[PDB]
Amino acid sequence: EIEHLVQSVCKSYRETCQLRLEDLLRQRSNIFSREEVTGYQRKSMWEMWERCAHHLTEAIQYVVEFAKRLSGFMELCQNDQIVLLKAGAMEVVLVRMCRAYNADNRTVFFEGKYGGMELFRALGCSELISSIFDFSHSLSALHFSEDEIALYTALVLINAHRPGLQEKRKVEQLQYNLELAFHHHLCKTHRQSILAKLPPGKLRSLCSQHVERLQIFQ
Ligand SMILES: CNC(=O)[C@@H]1CCCN1C(=O)c1ccc(Cl)c(COc2cccc3c(C(F)(F)F)cc(C)nc23)c1Cl
Repeated sequence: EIEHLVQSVCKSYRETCQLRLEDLLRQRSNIFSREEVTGYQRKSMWEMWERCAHHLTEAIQYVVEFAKRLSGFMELCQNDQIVLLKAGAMEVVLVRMCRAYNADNRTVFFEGKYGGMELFRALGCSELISSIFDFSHSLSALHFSEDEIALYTALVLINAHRPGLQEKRKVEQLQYNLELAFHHHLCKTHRQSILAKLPPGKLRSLCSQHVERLQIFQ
């Protein structure tokens, strides 16, 4: 039953999102002072990367837990479970941060409060931080429901075209099932128009430039 899988994806998503959606929205009034922004900008590139690296690592463990709890995934061979997570975990982290993004004031939720891209200046990757805000702004524009983002992030993960898959049929099958679920659920709710406004490799290319940098922080 497609309906079991849908309820499973939504359950796991509800249980594995690091921050509650009510808490992010209640916190949108809480914005970093220019003093606080100065404090972050003053930090060494080493310090800012270590502290962001730490946050990213923690987030990936929530995507790992999201994958493990969503049944059909645990039935794939361990090799394929590893290939899909390493290929998609960060892309899933990126999609998720659009919930912690306020398009009203181009702010993202970060270590307790909200701030703009100028907070991350010490990373010395303004291009990349701009890519991340732009992508979050585009995604916020869809006004996803929790169910829509749960099902979308499941398809970000269950992708039969990832290189290095052993049982490429068993992944196609799960992906095809998630597609039927997602397409049916959008069509039944007249939400099918958002499929045009979804990014293409654009999740892949976004982080390519800077990602293997994280290995020397851990
Ligand atoms: C408690 N946890 C949190 O609040 C969450 C976890 C995910 C977002 N987050 C942050 O604290 C956080 C919030 C906003 C931003 Cl802009 C950032 C910094 O983001 C990144 C900086 C460097 C590299 C990043 C890269 C790449 F791929 F480049 F590593 C990729 C992604 C997607 N984000 C990068 C971070 Cl680390």
